[PDB]
Order: sequence, then structure tokens, then C-alpha cells
Amino acid sequence: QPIFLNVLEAIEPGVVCAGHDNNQPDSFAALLSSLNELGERQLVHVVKWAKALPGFRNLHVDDQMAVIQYSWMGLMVFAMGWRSFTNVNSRMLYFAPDLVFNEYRMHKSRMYSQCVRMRHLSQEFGWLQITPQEFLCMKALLLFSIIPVDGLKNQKFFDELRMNYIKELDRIIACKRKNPTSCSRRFYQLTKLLDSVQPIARELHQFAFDLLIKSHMVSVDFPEMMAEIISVQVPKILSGKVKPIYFHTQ
Ligand SMILES: COc1c(F)cccc1-c1csc(N2CCOCC2)n1
Repeated sequence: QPIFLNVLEAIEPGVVCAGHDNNQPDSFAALLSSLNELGERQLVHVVKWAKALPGFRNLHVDDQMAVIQYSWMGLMVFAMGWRSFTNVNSRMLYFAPDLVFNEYRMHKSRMYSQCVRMRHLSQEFGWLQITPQEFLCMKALLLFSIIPVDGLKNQKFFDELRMNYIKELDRIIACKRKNPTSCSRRFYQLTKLLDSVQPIARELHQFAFDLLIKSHMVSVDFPEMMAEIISVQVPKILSGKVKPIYFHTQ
């Protein structure tokens, strides 16, 4: 029985819609208001998903919310890239069924560069032939990929959990591979892909923060929970107090 993968499939969120009005001309304020609403809705699902992951209760209660909050943007990026690949072969960014970005919308959103980096990530899911099971284990690992310089309340419990998710990824890679060289090559590819999420998430964090600071001038609404993340947690990342764990750092 593949217990670990059984769980990851079982907990995977279903479809989340933004509530956007597609039946009006595009505007920056409406697009970003809808993206923010989608982010709030996604956050509720990400919390419920994370809390149901294998071993998640091993973390100190004081650390559980913090790692979700730090990782939320990257998790959104990685899952949206997958949706975009699977649903539309990377032709568009599939933020939600009712919030699909073509290049016009990427431009209108003022996050064109971030968007095209996400489109490239989408493409990579196909070029690398990422399997659904690789995707699920990678996404879980991505939750455990950002830590504070000053330490979590219980860093050792986090460290052990992270280790265990890397071991699961090793197990998934080795399943149909009959050769430690083939396993190594695949691990290299997958860890490179995971590392590539991080600069995208940082760019999106910078945009989110800048937009929140000017939000009252540009008519863009930020829902409560995601606003709190952007004003409390995100600056800790952007100031370097909280940093990603890069597999391939130098
Ligand atoms: C679910 O929405 C997203 C996704 F699917 C992939 C990447 C980012 C988002 C998202 C939702 S709210 C958001 N930000 C808040 C507004 O500034 C840009 C970053 N990004």
C-alpha cells in the first residue's frame, strides 16, 4: 500500500474559483482585486491541506502557522504552474477556471515578468515529464522550504520533517528506476525545479507588498488574512530574516 501517496492524493484541494467578473473589460484594479480574493480563498485551502499532511502535528504549534504563511506564495505558484500545464498546455496561466491570464492580462496586471516566469515553470512540468505523484510530493516538500534565521520554536522537529519529505521524494524517484545514476539525474532535475519557485515567489512578494502599501490609491482590495501575511510575514522574507532553503545554493 502506498500510504504516503494515498494521503497526498486524498488531501489535494479541489477547484477554487476567484469570483471575477469576466463579462466586463479588463482593468488593473478588478484583476488584482480578484487575484487577491483568490489568494484569500486559496489560503483557507492551503491551511487545511497543510494541517492534514503526514507528520505536520510534529511541528510545534507555535511554528505551524508560520511555515504555512511563509510558504503560501510559493505553494500557489507551483500549483498554478501545474494547473496551467495540465489544463491548457501552458497557453495561459490558469490561476482559476474564472481567472485565466492571457498575455494581455499578464500585461494589464503589471506583473508581466512574474507571469512569464510562471509560464516557463508551467512548460517545465511538461518538458521534464513531471508525474502527478512527483508533483504532489514536491509540493509538500515546498511547504518545508523556508526558515527563519533566528530559528523556529522547535527547529529540530522541522528539520526531521523536512528530511522525511526528501526521503519520500527519493522513494518516488526510485520506484521505476533500476539504476542509482538515473535516480541522481532525476533528483537533480526536480530540486532545480523546486529551487526555481523561490525567486518567482520573491518577485510576487515584492509586488504584493508594494501594492498593499499603495492599495488605497489604486482601488485594490486586500482581504484580511492575506493582508496580514503581506504586512507581517512577507517583510520578514524581503528583509532577509526568513530565507528559502535552496538545494543548489552557492
Ligand atoms: C491563487 O493565486 C495565485 C497563483 F495561483 C499563483 C501565483 C500567485 C497567486 C496570487 C494570489 S494573490 C497573489 N498576490 C497578491 C497581489 O500581488 C501579487 C501576488 N498572488
